Amino acid sequence: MNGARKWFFPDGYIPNGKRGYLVSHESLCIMNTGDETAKIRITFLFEDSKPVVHEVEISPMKSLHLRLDKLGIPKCKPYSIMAESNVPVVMQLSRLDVGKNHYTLMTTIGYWEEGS
Amino acid sequence: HMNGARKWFFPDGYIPNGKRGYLVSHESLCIMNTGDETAKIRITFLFEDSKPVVHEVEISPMKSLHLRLDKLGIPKCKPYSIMAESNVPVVMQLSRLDVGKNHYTLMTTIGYWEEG
Amino acid sequence: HMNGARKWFFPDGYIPNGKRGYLVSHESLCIMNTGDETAKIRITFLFEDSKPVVHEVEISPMKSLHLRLDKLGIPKCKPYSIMAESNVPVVMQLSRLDVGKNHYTLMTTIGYWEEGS
Amino acid sequence: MNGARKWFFPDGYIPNGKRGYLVSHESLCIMNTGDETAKIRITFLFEDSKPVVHEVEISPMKSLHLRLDKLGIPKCKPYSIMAESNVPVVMQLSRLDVGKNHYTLMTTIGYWEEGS
Ligand SMILES: [Cl-]
Ligand SMILES: [Cl-]
Ligand SMILES: [Mg+2]
Ligand SMILES: [Mg+2]
Ligand SMILES: [Mg+2]
Ligand SMILES: [Mg+2]
Repeated sequence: MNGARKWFFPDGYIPNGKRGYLVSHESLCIMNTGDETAKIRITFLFEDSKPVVHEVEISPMKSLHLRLDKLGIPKCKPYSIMAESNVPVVMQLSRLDVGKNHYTLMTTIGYWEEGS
Repeated sequence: HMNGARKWFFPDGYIPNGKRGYLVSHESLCIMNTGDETAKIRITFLFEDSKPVVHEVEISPMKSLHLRLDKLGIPKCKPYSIMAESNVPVVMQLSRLDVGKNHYTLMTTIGYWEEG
Repeated sequence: HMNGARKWFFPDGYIPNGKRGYLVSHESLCIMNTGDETAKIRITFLFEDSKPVVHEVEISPMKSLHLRLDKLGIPKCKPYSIMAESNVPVVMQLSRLDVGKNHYTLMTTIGYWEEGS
Repeated sequence: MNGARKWFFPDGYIPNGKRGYLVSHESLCIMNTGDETAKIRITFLFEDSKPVVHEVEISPMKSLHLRLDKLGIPKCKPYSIMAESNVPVVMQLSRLDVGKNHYTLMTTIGYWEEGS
């Protein structure tokens, strides 16, 4: 099976703090253990705005740590993620919240469905 | 057709009382609804030696909702657990921000799900 | 229809030894019972080079229980894993607070479940 | 049998910071509640490099907190993990990111498949 075709992450938020050259961010980590390249449609849902959809690809037997703070998503704006792939993959979302006086990480494997 | 589950569970609930400037410790129950109908969600809070308390919230179609649990009248520094039941499938994640004059940390997890 | 699963697993267990003020480093095995019957839970601790240690707890209907694992006689700073078995479906989450004079951090995860997906 | 034969962790990364005896690392925690020793093949996937595979064993009714920073994996290089066992097991991945001025933990149970 090598994963699932749909992944969901309800708690999305790009903090705006930084420390030196290290900036707060979220990384949507995706892995493809299959033999086919994965085309993934990433839908971002907001609290009072319409959805925004991005697209990425990940080659066979490769990892991809996608920096969500580089997609034009407004910083400090709550959102949720729905990712749909044409082939099974596995995803995990991690957040780094840093500032002059703080530095913390949090992570979770996502909720999955479709060819689990 | 639809994505998610109707029931979500989060055993580790706790609202810290620490404050850091204008920032206050809290927990955010993040919910996403990828469906076409508004989700009506009943959130039940279970305690260790007190009876349950139930709240209600709604999330519009294709929207995200980061619910601040520290704004519901739940006693601070009181362990609890959460059972959330929706009329339509949704996805949930619970995150906690514990902050104080000398600390700042985050933790999160996708919840356990049922019926979806 | 009951909610939860009868078996829960948490591979990363560890009780840190630091403290700060009123707080001490610890792990909290949080369990919830949304059913109509009391849950009798057998908690097994597995170690890397030692034999298992088993504890027992009970949780009444529609109640929460945040079990402090640092108060069970488990050696501090000794890696372990947890297998929990309940007579009725429940839901569990494990969280760790690692604190000291110069650090304070939390981590958590819903556990892996079996028999009641 | 308790557990699953395949486990996946998309967000792998070994930080390079240290603080005294403390060294940043990731611990792949595995538990075997079965009666037979588990032979586990751990595959590491990278963003622009080929996979690297390691092997470990875990005795019956034992825990194993595997230090991933002791396997020759380049530090500060994103990767993902796929672990395959001949018998059912359960896995969790935790990261300690520590330095002169920070100390933080994050963790998640992994995505699983081929499990009872
Ligand atoms: Cl975490
Ligand atoms: Cl998690
Ligand atoms: Mg922290
Ligand atoms: Mg954390
Ligand atoms: Mg910290
Ligand atoms: Mg987590």
